[PDB]
Amino acid sequence: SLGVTQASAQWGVKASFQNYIRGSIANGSWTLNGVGFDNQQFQFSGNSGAVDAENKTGSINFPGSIHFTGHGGILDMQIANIEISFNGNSGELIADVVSSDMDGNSTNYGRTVVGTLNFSALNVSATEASGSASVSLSQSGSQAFADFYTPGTQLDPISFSATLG
Ligand code: HEM
Repeated sequence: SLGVTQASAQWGVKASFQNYIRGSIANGSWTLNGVGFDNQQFQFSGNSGAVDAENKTGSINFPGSIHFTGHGGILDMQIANIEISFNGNSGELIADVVSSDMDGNSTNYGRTVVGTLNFSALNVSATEASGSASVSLSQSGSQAFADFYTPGTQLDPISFSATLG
């Protein structure tokens, strides 16, 4: 097995969700704690995780949170501590999620699979790993989005790169 030296990931959650949050219906915004933003993608930076190159499995862990708000605080969605887990060319996007429904009632979903990953590219070597995957929304993710997206909806794709040591 190989440890992650430096990893980075790029994921916008969903472009149409960003535009909704910042648009004239939600009249909302987001705040970031330990996460950046560029190219309409949240920017994650991590130095932990491990990759079993022999078996092409791994987990790439990131700190940081995104906090979406809208509708005078009725919409309140937190996504934190994302993790890209892979086994072969499939995997899971895991995060800690707390979100509210349209009544403003919050649910702590805990640490949950937000989507299943299907990698279009996944490369692993002695010194690096990188990949890009489509993200298919999970049951818990659909509930966290207040049922506005159905399970299986395609979110933004996620990409990552990591040095390994
Ligand atoms: C008073 C509360 C709310 C109202 C009136 C409301 C209303 C709406 C409306 C009218 C749309 C369509 C927007 C468009 O197509 O441009 C929409 C989309 C959406 N809403 Fe809200 N909503 C509320 C709360 C919430 C909450 C609590 C969530 C939880 C995350 C949420 C998640 C979404 C999502 C995911 C979409 C789809 C955005 C997209 O097009 O990608 N909404 N909502």
